[PDB]
Amino acid sequence: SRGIPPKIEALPSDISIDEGKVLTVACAFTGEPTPEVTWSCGGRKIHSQEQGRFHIENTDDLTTLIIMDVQKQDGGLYTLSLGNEFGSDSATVNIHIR
Amino acid sequence: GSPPCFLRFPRPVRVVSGAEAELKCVVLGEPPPVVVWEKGGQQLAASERLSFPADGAEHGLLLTAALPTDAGVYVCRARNAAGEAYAAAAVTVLEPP
Repeated sequence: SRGIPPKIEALPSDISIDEGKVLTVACAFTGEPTPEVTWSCGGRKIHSQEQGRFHIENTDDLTTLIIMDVQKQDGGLYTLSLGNEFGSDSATVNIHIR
Repeated sequence: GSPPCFLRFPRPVRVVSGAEAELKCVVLGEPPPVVVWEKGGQQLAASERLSFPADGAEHGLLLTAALPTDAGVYVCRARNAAGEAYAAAAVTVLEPP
């Protein structure tokens, strides 16, 4: 069996959310072995802490980023980056706070 | 009450130019989320060959005949009082030689 480099499938270019609300963005991907998922904003990794507002759920072919109680300072350019033993991929989405 | 989320995420479609293409997703949240579809940063409007059939949680984007000017990344945006959820899928349209 053969490795497959990670490949992000569709990620939106721009998304918007009202202050104080929950935002969810889901993104599919492929790659073998299963790629490690990193979400980052302004070049700085997002840490999925169970005691906080940022939560990341990853499966074999899906990542979901959930931001609860969205603050004005949560806005910015978010990068999803994937890595396995055969390569990497990245895509950015611009998250706007209303 | 409960923000939007995807029970079933929209999958990529690869189609021959002139043939039918559909994206399907299943969206949960309370109250039931309103769903709209976007391309090129703009909300898509229904047309002669683009429609947006929905049956409860099941929301779809249907191109009766998919042409090369329809290829690209479609975004599904679900919305209710608690929040918004976004998911994308590529429609690829293949032109015969």
